[PDB]
Amino acid sequence: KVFGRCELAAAMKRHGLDNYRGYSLGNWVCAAKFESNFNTQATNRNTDGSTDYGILQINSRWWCNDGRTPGSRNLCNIPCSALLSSDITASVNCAKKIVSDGNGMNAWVAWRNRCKGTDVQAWIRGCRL
Ligand SMILES: CC(=O)N[C@@H]1[C@@H](O)[C@H](O)[C@@H](CO)O[C@@H]1O
Ligand SMILES: [Cl-]
Ligand SMILES: [Cl-]
Ligand SMILES: [Cl-]
Ligand SMILES: [Cl-]
Ligand SMILES: [Cl-]
Ligand code: NA
Repeated sequence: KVFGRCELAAAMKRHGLDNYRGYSLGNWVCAAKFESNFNTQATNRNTDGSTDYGILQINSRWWCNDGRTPGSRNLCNIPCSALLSSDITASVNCAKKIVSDGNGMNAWVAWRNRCKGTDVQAWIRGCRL
């Protein structure tokens, strides 16, 4: 599924990401955009042989099971295939575990590089939330 900007903000808000650990909705929408282009079906293979899955590009080394990342963890307790769903429940519940892991939203390099210190409120400007 490819989400509209306002469509994803409402879903993220509905699932309780707005000001989750001090991070406004704009941060999560900005991150979605640069990670996945709002495409729930986004996969990217990394040099290390782990793979990033879904709207927030969650990594198989630590967070999910794809059965082909040797010596990896499954800290979110999900098949990585569950992160590609049009229902964002699984991605959001895992994101919550990741942003609490000590480094906050720095866990998403695209966020550090493209959203951090930006007017991220621009991403929810106009939407009925
Ligand atoms: C929180 C999280 O899993 N983010 C992932 C990161 O782990 C991975 O290294 C990167 C790919 O370079 O994609 C995302 O940023
Ligand atoms: Cl957009
Ligand atoms: Cl915001
Ligand atoms: Cl594995
Ligand atoms: Cl949803
Ligand atoms: Cl933080
Ligand atoms: Na894994």
